[PDB]
Amino acid sequence: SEKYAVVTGSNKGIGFETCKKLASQGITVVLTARDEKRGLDALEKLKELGLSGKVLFHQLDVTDSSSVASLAEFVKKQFGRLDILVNNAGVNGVITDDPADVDFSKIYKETYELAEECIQINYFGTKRTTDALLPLLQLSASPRIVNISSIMGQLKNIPSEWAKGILGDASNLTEDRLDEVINNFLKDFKEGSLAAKGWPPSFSAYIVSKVVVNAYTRILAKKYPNFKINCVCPGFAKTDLNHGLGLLTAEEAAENPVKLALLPDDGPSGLFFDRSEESSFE
Ligand SMILES: NC(=O)c1ccc[n+]([C@@H]2O[C@H](COP(=O)([O-])OP(=O)(O)OC[C@H]3O[C@@H](n4cnc5c(N)ncnc54)[C@H](OP(=O)(O)O)[C@@H]3O)[C@@H](O)[C@H]2O)c1
Repeated sequence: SEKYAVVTGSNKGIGFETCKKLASQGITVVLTARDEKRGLDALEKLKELGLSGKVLFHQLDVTDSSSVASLAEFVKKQFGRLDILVNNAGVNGVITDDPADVDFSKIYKETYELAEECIQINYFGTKRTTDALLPLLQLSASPRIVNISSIMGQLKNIPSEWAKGILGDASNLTEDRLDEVINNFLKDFKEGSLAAKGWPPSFSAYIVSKVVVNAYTRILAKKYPNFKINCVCPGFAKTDLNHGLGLLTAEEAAENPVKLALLPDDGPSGLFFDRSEESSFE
């Protein structure tokens, strides 16, 4: 009867709002955060809303194997299974550094270290968390995995014909092939050859991370036909990711992953959604 969810990176932003919506529907939700204080503060806010679903907190840093293992063991002990995983934790890989004359071209700085970390959080963190929780999801009557992506994850944002050839060939997609794409991107980043090798010149790591997350979503969906495993652009949302800029509120944006978490049992899998609408991987 009761259903269980984990949302990664849910002390704030879209993740927080996703926890709220799931708990409002009666789902037992584990809010997670890499920082304990931020996570406990967020839990307190959710407790104040008197939602039907129980809310719990557990620490989680998706880049830390010990942290991931501890979360998995907690879920195993508390629930014995998991029904929903939302892979929401993510970063943009940049740091901030006449009105018509105002030039913003240098305000966002990108470094190799930030690129590497962005890929580690957005992609390897999603993979690590999913791997750890998969045995528990396998015990659900209707498991769901929702990977939060971006419209910038469409293949058309990567000029490289080499990269698109691998990333777009669904029938031959493997985790090892995704590693080859990542490795080459990072090598090219470090060498200073992004333009020459057909990588996006700006928000480079973020875009690559999201294209790869979309491809990873397809791999998973094929391996686990009883699961609903979908990826979703939640929309351009006013969160700290964009330093407060956006068109949607975080609450409005969270509607989109929540719908994918709460699909009917005969619902789709292996698809990309732009907000509420099915969209192309291309
Ligand atoms: N807002 C948008 O316009 C937009 C558009 C498309 C997609 N998205 C995606 O939506 C997701 C949520 O982003 P948001 O807009 O809500 O941004 P946000 O407000 O910056 O929230 C990011 C969340 O991820 C957490 N996080 C970062 N690194 C982590 C790690 N290593 N382990 C665990 N958690 C970590 C953050 O924790 P801390 O508080 O500790 O940093 C925070 O809770 C991301 O995947 C993002 O790519 C957002």
